[PDB]
Amino acid sequence: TDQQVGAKLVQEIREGKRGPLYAGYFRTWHDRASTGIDGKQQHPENTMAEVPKEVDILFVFHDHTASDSPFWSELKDSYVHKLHQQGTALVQTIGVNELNGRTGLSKDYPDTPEGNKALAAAIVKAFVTDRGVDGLDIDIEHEFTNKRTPEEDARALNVFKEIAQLIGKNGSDKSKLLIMDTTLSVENNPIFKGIAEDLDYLLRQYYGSQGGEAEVDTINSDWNQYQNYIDASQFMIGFSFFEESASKGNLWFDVNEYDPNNPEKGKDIEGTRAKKYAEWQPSTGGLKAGIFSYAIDRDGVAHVPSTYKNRTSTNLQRHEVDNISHTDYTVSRKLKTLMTEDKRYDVIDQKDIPDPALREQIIQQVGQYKGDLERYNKTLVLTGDKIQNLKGLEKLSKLQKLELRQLSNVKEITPELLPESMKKDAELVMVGMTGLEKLNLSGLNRQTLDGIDVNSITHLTSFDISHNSLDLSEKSEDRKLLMTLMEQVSNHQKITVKNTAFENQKPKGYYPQTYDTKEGHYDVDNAEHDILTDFVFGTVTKRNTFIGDEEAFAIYKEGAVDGRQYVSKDYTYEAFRKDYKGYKVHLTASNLGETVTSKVTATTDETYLVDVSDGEKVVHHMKLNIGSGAIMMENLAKGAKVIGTSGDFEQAKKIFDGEKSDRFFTWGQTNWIAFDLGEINLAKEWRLFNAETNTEIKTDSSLNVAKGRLQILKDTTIDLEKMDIKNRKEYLSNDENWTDVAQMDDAKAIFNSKLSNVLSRYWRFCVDGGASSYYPQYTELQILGQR
Ligand SMILES: CC(=O)N[C@@H]1[C@@H](O)[C@H](O[C@@H]2O[C@H](CO[C@H]3O[C@H](CO[C@H]4O[C@H](CO)[C@@H](O)[C@H](O)[C@@H]4O)[C@@H](O)[C@H](O[C@H]4O[C@H](CO)[C@@H](O)[C@H](O)[C@@H]4O)[C@@H]3O)[C@@H](O)[C@H](O[C@H]3O[C@H](CO)[C@@H](O)[C@H](O)[C@@H]3O[C@H]3O[C@H](CO)[C@@H](O)[C@H](O)[C@@H]3O[C@H]3O[C@H](CO)[C@@H](O)[C@H](O)[C@@H]3O)[C@@H]2O)[C@@H](CO)O[C@H]1O
Ligand SMILES: [Ca+2]
Repeated sequence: TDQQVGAKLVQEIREGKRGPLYAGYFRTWHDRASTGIDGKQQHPENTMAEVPKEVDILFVFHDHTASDSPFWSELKDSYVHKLHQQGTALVQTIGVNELNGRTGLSKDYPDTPEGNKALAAAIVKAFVTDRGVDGLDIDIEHEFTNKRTPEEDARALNVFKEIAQLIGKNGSDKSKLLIMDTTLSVENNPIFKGIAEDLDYLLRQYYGSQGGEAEVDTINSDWNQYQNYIDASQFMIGFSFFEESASKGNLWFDVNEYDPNNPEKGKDIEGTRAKKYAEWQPSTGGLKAGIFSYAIDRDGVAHVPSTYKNRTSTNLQRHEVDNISHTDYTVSRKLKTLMTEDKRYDVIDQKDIPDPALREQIIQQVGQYKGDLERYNKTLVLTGDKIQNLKGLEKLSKLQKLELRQLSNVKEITPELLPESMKKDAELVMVGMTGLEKLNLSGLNRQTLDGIDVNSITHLTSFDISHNSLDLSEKSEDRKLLMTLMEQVSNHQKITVKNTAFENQKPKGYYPQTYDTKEGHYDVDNAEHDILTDFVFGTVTKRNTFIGDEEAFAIYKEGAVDGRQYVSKDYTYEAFRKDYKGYKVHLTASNLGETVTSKVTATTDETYLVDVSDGEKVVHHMKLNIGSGAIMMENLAKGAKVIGTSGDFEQAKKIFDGEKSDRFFTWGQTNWIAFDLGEINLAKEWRLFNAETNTEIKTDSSLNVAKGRLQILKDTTIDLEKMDIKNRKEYLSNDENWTDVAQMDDAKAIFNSKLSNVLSRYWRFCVDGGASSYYPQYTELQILGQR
């Protein structure tokens, strides 16, 4: 049956039996059965029926072919049958706009769960079932003119997931392929992230150069992200043949340019980007699935010369290669046979992995091809007692986790049997290694012995963990695990330095995760002190063994097990210690005033709150006292409510929030705000954050308040509510009804000064002049004191 054949073809592609794949997009209006809206033939020269068996998958790419064209029935009743006979599957391509509301059936269904569920089935029926093909391919590119909304992308994802429940590896009809083709990187492809688990293949268009000297920069950096959603065996990259009359912006030069001296040049793949894509392989994950071409009906036509690359719709520079001609798919055939002859697609065999049990588990988890070995960078779990030898494991050079589970018949582990990534902190788990006799991990920079079930290694007769990065200190858990392995060797043999080697360790240094001093003290000694030196200092090992300074490190280096000193002799404190390079110390005085310095001079009784930062996060918080200390003041003005102002009531309110992300100013050089602290307490200092402290708009100091006065209601006897609004405002504007408690006469970025222990429920601050002719601004006002 014609459905059964396609079903078996699709299953063999999805199971990976074709080796590397070659696919091509066939433009429907270049099939000789295609007819336009006027019912006339567009191009008699080519037909999908002549596409050769070297094309594993042929995509139907639609334009200009009219809905009533004979092409559709010719495709369904004729092309599909003949292409199936040779092993070629057919896939229909549609654009994302068919799914997001913008075109086709998408315009006839609501953006609702049941509407999108119904849209997906109508799409599958119209574009897959009714057309007679073997799968669906959704084309998702950047829309330059009219960007797609998040709701448009969210819907296409929902429809795509519903399609994935109808067809594909996770759909009820598994005889159809489900594919995406895209121009979008992971960070710009939210639909890909959501659908990637349901996709058979991802076809990444890479027409034209992709950056760097080998022209594949974007492919490598894209693959570094793509690999987290799909397998390398699902990744196809694409080049374009030369399309007739292509203009600036659609001129890729992926094939060889016209040669008036050689009409066959377009059929020569030497030197072409197409050949490079055939040969390119990802550097992690595995080998790719293959390559594809856009416009396979133009296979073999030489590219228009580089001199034409500036022609446009309105600036035509027609060339002989713009003519339509019959193709015999020579370039497609060459590219496919190049790939299938690539020996990196030879299957892993007895000579890579001698042990057949080891070989089987590797193949099941890393892939079937020799080229997968050195690329696979995930996790390998080896289990069972059938594995006797680990030779060849060293070939998974980028494995990031190796897990040896109950390998009762493995007698030997050596660096030469281990992936190179073991020298770079790859994870190493081994459990139930009851047959292991030699455990050699020397020279691997292992930072701990964690994951090694030393209790089960009941047969150990020698080990060498020397030249690692271990902490074998008294308290270190790796010293304890070492002793178990020395006990295991003892049960079989007299211990010698050689059969229990553990010397020349170089443990790496780390920042302590916390610091002990939560409340420091200095005497009033009139001297400078460094808060980093005294309170936030030192280095730890991976096992959290603290080393405060250089002589603590000199003490550490003499550490020994059974008289053997394990720290390498040439290992220096400066190689181990953390420099505190980016560290900044943030100080809040009892003032509430803030500074950034690690140095304090203990001249008078004071209290700081200390936040130490590493450049990105706070690593430690503590209190520092100098002499008797000093009680932290509160901003008594915080949240005070505004009672009157010559400016805007609502902008006046913002000088009492907590932030400097606002400004208060008026249409002039002077203004005032009167405010009510609500309560009554003792004010000892005041602080004004000037215009240049604005955090929401970079503000120059010419807008600073330069003169001003902070004042108190100088009555205390009156009721504000007794006045009504107009006179209230007028009273509060009258200079006679306030007395100065502080004067300001410098346009400092932050102005702070003391008050003779003022206490007044009611306040008013007056700007009297500015740094310049500009209207003076300030952002925040503080009144600082007790209770
Ligand atoms: C996998 C891949 O590479 N994908 C793309 C690919 O698009 C691009 O190749 C180009 O594709 C163009 C087709 O895309 C446009 O049209 C489709 C079809 O939509 C119609 O049909 C649907 C079917 O149901 C309808 O539902 C739909 O509503 C339309 O009526 C659109 O789907 C498509 O969508 C766009 O927007 C979405 C938004 O999300 C986006 O995802 C898409 O990527 C796309 O941007 C587009 O609107 C195709 O037209 C291009 O070929 C033309 O230029 C070549 C040279 O550059 C030339 O060789 C070729 O023959 C075409 O030239 C004809 O068409 C021009 C535009 O109509 C005319 O100006 C020309 O004069 C010429 O027409 C003449 O000749 C033909 C016969 O040859 C004749 O029939 C005409 O009457 C006339 O005489 C190009 O192949 C690919 C390569 O760059 O990369 C990826 O972007
Ligand atoms: Ca403010």
